[PDB]
Amino acid sequence: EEDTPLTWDDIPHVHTLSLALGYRLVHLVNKDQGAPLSQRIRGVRRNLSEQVGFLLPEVRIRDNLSLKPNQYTISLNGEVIEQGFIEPERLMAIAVGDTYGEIDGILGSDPAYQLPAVWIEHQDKAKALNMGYQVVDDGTVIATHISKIMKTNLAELFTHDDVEAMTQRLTQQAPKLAEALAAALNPAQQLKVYRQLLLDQVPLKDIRTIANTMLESSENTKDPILLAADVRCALKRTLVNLIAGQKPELNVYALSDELEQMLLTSLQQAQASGTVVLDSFPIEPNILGQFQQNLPLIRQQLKQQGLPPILLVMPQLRPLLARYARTFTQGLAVLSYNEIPENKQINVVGNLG
Amino acid sequence: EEDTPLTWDDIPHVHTLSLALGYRLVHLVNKDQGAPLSQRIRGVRRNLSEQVGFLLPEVRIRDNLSLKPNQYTISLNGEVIEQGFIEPERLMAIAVGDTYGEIDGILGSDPAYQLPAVWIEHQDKAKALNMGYQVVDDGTVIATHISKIMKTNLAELFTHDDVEAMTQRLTQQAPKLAEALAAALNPAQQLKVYRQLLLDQVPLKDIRTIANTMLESSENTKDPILLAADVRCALKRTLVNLIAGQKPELNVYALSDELEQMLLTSLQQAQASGTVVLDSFPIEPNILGQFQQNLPLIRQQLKQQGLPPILLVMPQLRPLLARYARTFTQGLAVLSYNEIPENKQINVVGNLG
Repeated sequence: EEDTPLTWDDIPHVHTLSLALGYRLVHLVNKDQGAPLSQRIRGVRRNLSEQVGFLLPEVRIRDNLSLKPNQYTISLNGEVIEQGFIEPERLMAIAVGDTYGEIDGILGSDPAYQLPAVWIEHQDKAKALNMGYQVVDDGTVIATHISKIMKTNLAELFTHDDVEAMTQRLTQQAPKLAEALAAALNPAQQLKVYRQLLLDQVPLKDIRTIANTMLESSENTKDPILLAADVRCALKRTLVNLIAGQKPELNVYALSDELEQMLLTSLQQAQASGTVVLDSFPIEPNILGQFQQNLPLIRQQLKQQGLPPILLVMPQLRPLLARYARTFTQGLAVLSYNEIPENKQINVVGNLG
Repeated sequence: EEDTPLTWDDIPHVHTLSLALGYRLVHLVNKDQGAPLSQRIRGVRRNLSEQVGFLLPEVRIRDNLSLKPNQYTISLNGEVIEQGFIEPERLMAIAVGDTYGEIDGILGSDPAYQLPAVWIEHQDKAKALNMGYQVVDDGTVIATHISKIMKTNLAELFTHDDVEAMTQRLTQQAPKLAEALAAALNPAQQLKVYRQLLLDQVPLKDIRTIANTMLESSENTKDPILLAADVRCALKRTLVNLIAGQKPELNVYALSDELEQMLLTSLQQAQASGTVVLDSFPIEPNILGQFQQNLPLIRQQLKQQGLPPILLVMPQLRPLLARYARTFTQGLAVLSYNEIPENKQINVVGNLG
C-alpha cells in the first residue's frame, strides 16, 4: 500500500531459459524429494556446456498455476518455445525401433524427437529393461527436452557479454592472441562470427584455433559470413568428426549440376547490388517450394538407410543452404567441399532434381 | 500579499497523467474509505508496467470542482483525453455477450470498450454474479479506463529520460552491451526507436535482445523506422504470441495484389525525394478514404467470427499501415511477412479490394 515509490527495479528482468511447472509435477524442484531439476538440469547444462565450449545460461524455473496441473513449458527469452505433457506417475519408455514387444504403458509421444512412447508404472521397469526399452524418469523427459532446445537455439543463447568471457578464457591459454585479436575485431564484430558458427552448431571448445583463424582472415573481409566460412575450413576435422563417424569412407548427397548452376545464376545477379544479402538468401526463384519439399525427403531418404544426413554444396552456396536446413529440417548438415578433409574419401549418393 | 517575489517555481509543472475527481466520487482518494485509487491505480500501473517493461509514469489525481459532481476526466500531458460518468452508488456490470438475462440496473455504457452497461446497487451482485455478469466497483471502472489510456498512448508516456533508465536496467543485465550501445546511438536516436516500438504496442521487457538488435543493425541505417523493423523481426516470437494465441495455425487478412501493388507504386514515386516520409505516408492517392472505410470493416468482419484481428502486408508497407491502424481502428495488428515465424502456419482470409 505504501509502495509509493515504484522503481525500475520493481520491473522483473527477463531470462533466457525458464521452465514452467504445473501442479502434478512441482515435486521436482522442492529440494527434498530428490529434486532432479537442480542436478539433472545441471547435468545437461554441464555435459553440454563443456561440449559446446561456452557456459550455457542458467535455466530458471517457475510454476505458473495458469496451466494444466501436469504440463511444463520451456521459454526462450520471454515465452514458450515448446510445451510438453507429463503423465501423473507413469514413467515413459521409448522403443528406438530395434526393441520388440509392447508393455501396458499408456501410449504417448516422445517430446524430444517425435517418437512413440508408452508411460509405464515404476515397477514395470524390468519388463521395459528386459524387453529392450528406453525408459526414463519424469525429470529426464524434461531435461532431455531442455537439452534439445538449447542445442537448437544455441545462437540466441550466446549473448553480447560472453564475447567478453570468451576472450577471458582465451587469454588464459594464448594471452598474446586476444590482446592482438580484440584490437582487430570489435566485440560487435566478433559476436556475429560466433553466432554464425553456433547457428550450424559447431563447437567453440578450441577457441585458440578459432581466434587464430579470425585474426588471420580479418585482413581481407570483416563480413561475419565470410569469416564463419574460414573458421569452419579450419575446423574441418572436428566438423566432420561430429557430423559423421571416424569411418574414413563417407556418404553424402550433392546438388544437381542443373539446380546448382541455377542458384549461382541468382547469386551473380544479386551481386549487382552491394551483396544485399550476406549469403543467406539473395534470390527466391520460386524453387524455394522445391527446397521446402525436398529437404524433408532429403533427410528422410537417408533415414531409409540409417546413416547420418549430410549434404555437399559449393562453398559459395554453403552459407545460404545452412538457413534452410536450420528451419525446414530439424536435422541436417550442409558441408562445403573445402570443409571436408582430403583424408575422408566421400561417396556421393545422387543429385537433387 | 507579500508574495512580492514571484519565482519560476510558483509556476506549477505539468504532469503526464492526471485524474480529475468530481464531488460524488472524491470518496476514493481520501485515504480512509478504503481508497482504491491509491492501490487499484497502482494495481494497473504495476501489472502493466512489468508487462511493457518500462515504469509507467505516476498517475496524479486532482479534484477540480469545475465539473459535474459525479464525473472524472483523464488528462495526458496537459488536458483531458477521455471523460467518463460514474453513477452515484450503483455498481456497473457488463454483459460480455455470452451472459443472458438483465438486471434492474440503470443502463449506461462501458467507458472502456463501448459496451452496454447496467448500474446496479451493491446488493444485486449475486443476481449479476449468478446471471453471469461482469460487475465492477466504482474505482475499477476508472482504473480500467486509465489502463486503456496508458495502453493506447504508450508512446507519449515514454520520455527522453527513461532512455537513461533503460540503459541502467540493461547494464544491470549485460553491462558490456550498453557501454557499446550508447556509443553507437545517441539517446536522441534511441528514443525514436523505442517510440516506434511502443506505437504498435510491442513490449520492451527483454531489453537485452533489443539493444543487441539495435547495436547490430545500427551500422547500416540510423533511421528509426528501419531500426524498428529489425527489432520486430527479432521479437517475432513475442509479437505473435501477444497478438494471437499459442495455436500454431493462424488466420489473417492480406492486401489485394492490385491495391498492394498500387501502393508500392506510390512509395517508389516518392523515393524520388530523399524519402521525404520515413514510411508513415509517402503518398495519398485518394485511396485514404478507401482505407478509412475498410479498416473499420476489416476489424469488424473478423469480429463477426471472434478471432483476434491481424493483417499481413509487405515489409516495405508495414510501417505505413501501422499509422492507419493506430488512428482509424482502436484495435488492429499490422504484421509483416518476415515478422511472423516459420513455425506458425498462417491462413489468409482474403484480399482487400
